[PDB]
Amino acid sequence: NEITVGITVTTTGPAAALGIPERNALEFVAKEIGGHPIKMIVLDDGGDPTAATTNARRFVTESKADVIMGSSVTPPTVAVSNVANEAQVPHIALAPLPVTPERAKWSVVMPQPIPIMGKVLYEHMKKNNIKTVGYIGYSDSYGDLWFNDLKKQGEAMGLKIVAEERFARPDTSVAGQVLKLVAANPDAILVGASGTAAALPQTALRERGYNGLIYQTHGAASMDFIRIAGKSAEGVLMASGPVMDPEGQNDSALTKKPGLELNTAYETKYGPNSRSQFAGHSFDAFKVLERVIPVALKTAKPGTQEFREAIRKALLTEKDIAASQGVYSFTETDRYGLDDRSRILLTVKNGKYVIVK
Ligand SMILES: O=C(O)C(=O)Cc1ccc(O)cc1
Ligand SMILES: [Pr+3]
Repeated sequence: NEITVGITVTTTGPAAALGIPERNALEFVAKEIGGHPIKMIVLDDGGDPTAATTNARRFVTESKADVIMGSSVTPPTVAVSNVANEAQVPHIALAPLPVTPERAKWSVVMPQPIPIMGKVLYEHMKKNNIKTVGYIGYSDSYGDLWFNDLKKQGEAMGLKIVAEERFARPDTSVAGQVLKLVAANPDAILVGASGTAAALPQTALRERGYNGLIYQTHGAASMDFIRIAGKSAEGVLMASGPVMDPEGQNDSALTKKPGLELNTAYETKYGPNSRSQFAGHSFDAFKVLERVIPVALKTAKPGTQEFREAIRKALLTEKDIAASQGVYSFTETDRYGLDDRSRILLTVKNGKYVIVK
C-alpha cells in the first residue's frame, strides 16, 4: 500500500553541488503521507540527459512509480519531463526548464521561473545606473532561457545588450569569452550558470580588471559560490529563493515556518551556512506531495494509472501550497505557480550572503 516516488538527481559531475543538497534534504521530508508509507528510489544521473532518461524510464515501468522527481540541472530535467509526459506520470522538476506543450501536462516545477528572477535583477540594474549589459552563460537551454529573458525584459526596460558569449558546462576556462566581454565594457554583466561554474566567470572577470556590476542567477545560491569565488564574490547581485533567509522574513510569510524547519534540520547536520537554494527544492516537492496525496487517495489507490491522474488533477485544484521557496498555485498553463513571495535579492559582504532590501 506504499506510494512510490522515483527521484533522479545529480550527485556526481560538475553539478554535484546542486544534487547533493537535494538528495541530502530527503532525510528531512515525511516518509508517511496520507496514512501510507512512502517508498523512495533515489538515483544519481551525473547530470547526463541519457542517464536521466534511463532512470526516469525505469521508475515509471519497473518501479511503477506514482510520482517522479528531478533532475538537478536543465538538460536532464528536460529528459525526465519528456518521459513523464509520454508515460503519463506526475513529475516534480528540481531545475527550471522550458515548459512547452509537450511538457506542461505532467510536469510542475519547484525552482523559480527565469522571468521572475530576471525581473528582480533588471529592476536593480535600472535603479543602479546600468545602461549596457553583457551576458555569459551555458551553451544550452538553461543559458538560452536566461539570455532570452535578459533581452526581452531588458530591452523593454531600456537596457541595451552589447555582448553575448557562451561556454559549455564542463569548461574550466572562459578566457576567450571574458576577453570579448571586457573589450565591450558593459556597465553590468549577467552570468547564466550554476554551482561551481557560476563562480568561473565571477573570478575571471575580476581578475581581468572588469569593474562593472556582476549579476548571478538563482543557480548560484549556495555557499559553494562564496567558497570558490572568494574576494571576487563581493558585491555580486544574486537572485535567490527565500529559503536563503527565513530568519529575515515577517512571521506573516507562509514560507517562514517551512524555511526554518528545513534549515534547522539541514544546518544541524551539515554545519553553519549549509543551507541552499537546492535543498529547498526537494524539501518543497514533499510539501507539495503532502497536499496532493491525501486528495488523490479520495478517489484512487497507489500503483494505478488512476492515481497518477488523480495526483495530476490535485495539482490543479490544491492552491496556496506553502513551502520554503514560495507559495505554489499551479494551473494548466503555469507549471511554476509562483509569485513575488518566491524571491529575494542577495549580495555578498565580507564572505557572507546579505539581503538587498
Ligand atoms: O544549471 C542548470 O541547468 C540549472 O537549472 C540550475 C538551477 C537549478 C535550480 C535553480 O533554482 C536555479 C538554477
Ligand atoms: Pr476510482
